[PDB]
Amino acid sequence: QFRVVKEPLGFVKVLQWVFAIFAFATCGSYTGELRLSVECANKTESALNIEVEFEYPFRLHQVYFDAPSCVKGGTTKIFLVGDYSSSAEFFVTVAVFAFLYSMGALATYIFLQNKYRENNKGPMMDFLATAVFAFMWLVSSSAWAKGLSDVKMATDPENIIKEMPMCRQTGNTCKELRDPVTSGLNTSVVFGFLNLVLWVGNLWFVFKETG
Amino acid sequence: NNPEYSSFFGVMGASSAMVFSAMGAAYGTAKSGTGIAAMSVMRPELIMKSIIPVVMAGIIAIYGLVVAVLIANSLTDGITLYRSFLQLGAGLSVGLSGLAAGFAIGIVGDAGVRGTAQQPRLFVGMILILIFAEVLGLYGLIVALILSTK
Amino acid sequence: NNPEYSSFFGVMGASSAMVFSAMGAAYGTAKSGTGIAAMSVMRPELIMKSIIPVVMAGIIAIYGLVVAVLIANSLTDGITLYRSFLQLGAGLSVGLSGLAAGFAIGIVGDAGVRGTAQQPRLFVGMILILIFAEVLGLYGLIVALILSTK
Amino acid sequence: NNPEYSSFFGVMGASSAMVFSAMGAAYGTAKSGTGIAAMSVMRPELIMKSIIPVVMAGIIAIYGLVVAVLIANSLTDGITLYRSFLQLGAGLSVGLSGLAAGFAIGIVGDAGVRGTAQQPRLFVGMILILIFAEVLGLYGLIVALILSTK
Amino acid sequence: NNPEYSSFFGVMGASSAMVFSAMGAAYGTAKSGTGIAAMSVMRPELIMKSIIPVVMAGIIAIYGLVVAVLIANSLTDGITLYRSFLQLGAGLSVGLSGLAAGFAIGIVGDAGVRGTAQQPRLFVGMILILIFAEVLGLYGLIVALILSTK
Amino acid sequence: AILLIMEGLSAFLHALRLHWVEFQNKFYTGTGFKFLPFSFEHIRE
Amino acid sequence: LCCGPKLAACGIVLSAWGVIMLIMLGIFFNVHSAVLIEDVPFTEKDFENGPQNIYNLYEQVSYNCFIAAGLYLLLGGFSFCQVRLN
Amino acid sequence: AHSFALPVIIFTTFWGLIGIAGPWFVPKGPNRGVIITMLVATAVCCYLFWLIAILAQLNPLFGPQLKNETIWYVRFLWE
Amino acid sequence: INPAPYTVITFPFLFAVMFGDFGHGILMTLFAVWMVLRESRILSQKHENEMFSMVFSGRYIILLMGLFSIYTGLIYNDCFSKSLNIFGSSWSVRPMFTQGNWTEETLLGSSVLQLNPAIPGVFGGPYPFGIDPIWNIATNKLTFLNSFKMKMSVILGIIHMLFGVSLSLFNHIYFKKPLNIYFGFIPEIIFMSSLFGYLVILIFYKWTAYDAHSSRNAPSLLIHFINMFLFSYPESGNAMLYSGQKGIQCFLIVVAMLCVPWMLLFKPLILRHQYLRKK
Repeated sequence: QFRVVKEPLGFVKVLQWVFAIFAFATCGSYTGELRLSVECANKTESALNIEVEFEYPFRLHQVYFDAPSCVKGGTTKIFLVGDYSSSAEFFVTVAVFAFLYSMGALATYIFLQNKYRENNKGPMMDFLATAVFAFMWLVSSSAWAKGLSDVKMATDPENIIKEMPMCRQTGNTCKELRDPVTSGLNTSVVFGFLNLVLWVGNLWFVFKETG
Repeated sequence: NNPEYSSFFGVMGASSAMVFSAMGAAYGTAKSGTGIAAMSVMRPELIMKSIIPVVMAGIIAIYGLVVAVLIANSLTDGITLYRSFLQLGAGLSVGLSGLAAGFAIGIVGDAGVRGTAQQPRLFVGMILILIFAEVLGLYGLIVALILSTK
Repeated sequence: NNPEYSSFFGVMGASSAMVFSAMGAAYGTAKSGTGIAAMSVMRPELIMKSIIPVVMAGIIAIYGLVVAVLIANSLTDGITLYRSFLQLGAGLSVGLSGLAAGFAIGIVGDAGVRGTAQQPRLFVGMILILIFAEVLGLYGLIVALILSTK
Repeated sequence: NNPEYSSFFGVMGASSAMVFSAMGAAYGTAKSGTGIAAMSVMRPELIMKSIIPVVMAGIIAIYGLVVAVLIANSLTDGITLYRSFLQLGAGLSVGLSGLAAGFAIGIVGDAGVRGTAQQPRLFVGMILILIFAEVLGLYGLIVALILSTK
Repeated sequence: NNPEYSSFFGVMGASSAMVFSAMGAAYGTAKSGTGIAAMSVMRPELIMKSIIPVVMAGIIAIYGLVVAVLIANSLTDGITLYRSFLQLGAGLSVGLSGLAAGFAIGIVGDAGVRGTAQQPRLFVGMILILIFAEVLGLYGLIVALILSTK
Repeated sequence: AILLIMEGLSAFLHALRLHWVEFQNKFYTGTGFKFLPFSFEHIRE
Repeated sequence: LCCGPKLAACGIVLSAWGVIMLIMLGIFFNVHSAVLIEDVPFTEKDFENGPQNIYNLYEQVSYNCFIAAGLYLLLGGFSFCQVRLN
Repeated sequence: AHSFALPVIIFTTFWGLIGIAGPWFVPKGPNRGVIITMLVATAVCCYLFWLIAILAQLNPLFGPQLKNETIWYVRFLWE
Repeated sequence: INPAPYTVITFPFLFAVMFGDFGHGILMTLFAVWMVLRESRILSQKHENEMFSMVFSGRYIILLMGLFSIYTGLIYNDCFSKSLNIFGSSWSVRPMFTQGNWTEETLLGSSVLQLNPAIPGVFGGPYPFGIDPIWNIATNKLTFLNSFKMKMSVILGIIHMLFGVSLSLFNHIYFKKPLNIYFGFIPEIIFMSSLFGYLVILIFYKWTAYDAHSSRNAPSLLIHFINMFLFSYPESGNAMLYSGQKGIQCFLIVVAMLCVPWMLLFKPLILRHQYLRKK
């Protein structure tokens, strides 16, 4: 009935569903690219265009480029460092299962209203599931925040310049040309935090609804 | 780098492999056939059941052939000095394993055939022993194949 | 090039191929050849049915033929000493497979002919075990065929 | 530049180890099958109990299996020629010790066969004396693997 | 510098030690198993107390292991070329002395366990005699240890 | 048909032997008389 | 009636267990890209340019599990149908 | 790499907690003794072999070897 | 002492470690539960298969056995000859191995393998998820697994023996027989505790003490044990596993010798003493 739709329960549930689906939909396919260049004493050997592609789940340990070695026209393999796919995979799989749970709850509110009000059994288990979900979402959000901070640390051009040995040699002045963009990750973690706060509010609302 | 004519060793390996298997198969067949030939008169309903050991001997013969053809596929004078005597060792291995299988299967067939001749239920235990003889043959094949491909 | 008198091993391979088949087929036509005569007095009506092992021993000898004539056909002056080894192995293998088959055929045939002399209905099962004996002989033949064409 | 013909102090060692295992196990099944045919005509309640020595007919195959494939995996293109002699030793060692154990297992199988015909209680002593046998095979496995790792 | 064939003799010595000890224990357990089965059929009492000759057979088993471990210790890759034959002789001596105690214990224990069939008081004297074969095995081991030192 | 029955049975019987000699013989006397209980439960037999 | 359960239960069990482990194996061939610790074998003889075509092979070999699982499911359906013939 | 303290500490805590707490919460039924004994024995022997297994790997004496192709593949698969 | 409550457990685990396979255990438990489901059906069901009767009579064994078998397969990381990739492998990377004075030997590696010497300086350490899967690929895994499994099997056997023998004390106290304690049980515990607990502490100490850096001149437990057993102690050429161990080892030898006379002639002597007291 339309009274359930007008009830703040379904309204809040639908809003949280929309925010969550947008959140992990944007989270699971974030892409980007960062550029640089290396020049040595021999300008015939300098490579002015060095493009490195990075994509979710941000396995920086796996992402790579082969930059010139600047000795006798050689080349070497420089590989980025950092494993972020752990917390990231955790967050997105958590979000996907939570989104399945959200559509399940919405379907219960839409089609199974009768079984929902049946003996007030469904509401209590639904509330307990929501509480477990809120705690584990908090854990995932904290892990995601720490991990994206670590990624921001790993995006420093000076670091990647330093590890590659030949930048340490004379005449080898490597400059970063385009820095990576981390605004999308900031927006996604903001969406996750709003998801957390909204589900805490809906937790309190469901708690007083049970009584 | 390779001593010439190492392929002779593989030739003799394939030979011996089918040799000793054939020996075992003949040994099993003689005994099983003579055993049934007496007692099928008194228990003719076990004639259908008697085929179980002889096809086991046939599996031994099959194993001889499969090792022989494997070595034939891998045979060549252009061996690196480290692959032909492998065929020799594996052939001897599997062949005499088939020989031992034929020994056991024939004699156990003789004992168990009169066993079932007295009492029909003993068949299941007899088949258990035949299974075991085949398990032995299978182990022989296992090590033989490991040496064949390595 | 072809080393000196390279043919030798094949020259002996053909001989072994035919002569060990001569042991197997001779034993085969010996055993049933006597047992059938022993049986014939009591009941002659199953005599041509009981002859079946003898011709099959002849077939073992024919296997010997096919291998021997293959070796002789490929036998020439310009032998690489690779095919010579192949022929030697083939001849030994088929011959001794025929030997094992001949032994199994002879013993199983004598037991079978007296068993059928006592009771008619066992004849076909006797022929089944006998067929198995030829299956083993056939595996011997095919191994020799592989070696003769390698 | 290792000596030629080096890897075969491994190949033949593996082959021989499993060779003697194959002999020993098959003899174990030999005597076990004759014994069980003897027992079960008169004591059917002891059939599956007398299947027990049959499972230990197979451990001789298991020990040789272990040693054989260990030697197989440890074999390489070129050897240091100090491990392959250990492989030959260990192979012959465990294999023939296991063959002796297999003789003992078959005959003590016959002993417990003739034992339990009147008194089923002797089952326990049969199994006890039977345990006393395979300890030798396990001992052979011990020293063989100590050599294979020395 | 040293010959390429140094550890043959040592590893064969370990093999000979353990394997002849295994033979001896197998034969001792052989005759013990037959005799115990018979005597236990006759009367239940001494089925558990007639295991002691089998314990002495197990002692023959531990012997070869002791000497084999000694050889494994004193074995290396480039042996001095005058310790490896000492290992050979030590293994042969201890193993065949184990064989000596083996058939001595076996036949004596069979005679005793059959002779106790109507005479419970022969049991102790036979134990004394079987204790004497352990002295033979120990006698052999003495020689084994002296070789182990050098 | 191989691993789950043959090897399984071998290991099973090995463990049984292990606890029949190496565990049992240490303390368990082995001498005793099993009680036969009387009942009319055998009327089901 | 025709093809009773006494001889089709085996087909049922085999089909179910087969679909189970092939879906697991296809999942480990396309998502893990058949990491070599789990799958050493690979069908190439020239990979000196890069790892990309080896990845393409990983999807190619994981594609071979779909036909497997699907027609085992067909066989299981047919086995259930045989069982229902009572 | 990994820190050796934390696995040992978590497993000590978990298995000790099981082995100690279990017997005191089971009900007083006819089979309390047998369940207590089986739980205690599982805890002790089980944590024991796991202890053996984990402190076997500790402090390796020699490193494993990999084929050249397997190497080149793990060069790009991870780490 | 009824031994049911102890076999009921330890027989499962010993089968499970002798049956260290994951998926095979899964299949065994699947069949066991399939029998469990149709219990009441089969109880009202007549059959002739007697192996089947002995097995559903002992289903309580096999189900628990299979559970522990699955758990042991989880230890060994061997589910059908394969290992699950937790990706905790911490052994090799590109810049590290190239930083160990190395480069592009894989050009020649088309024909060779080139085992890496240990102690890179950054790799190693524990693998909490069981056996590190990397061994499954290495063809030298035989040495690692052989040493591992041999040692743990010996120790498990020692533990089981030492635990099981202790029930004779329960027997001796329940029947008020300390006569079986005086010239019996006590020296038994003495010799076994020495002879095997010494080996246990030896292997634990070696595993906790020496690293691959000290691999050179590193003794083995075998040589120490046989030297102790043989009375042979070389004056040099073999460093101790720890200082002063010669004294402890010879004390252990003489102590083990000292337990034998207690089991031989003191109990007959005291029995004869009491008997002559009665006479």
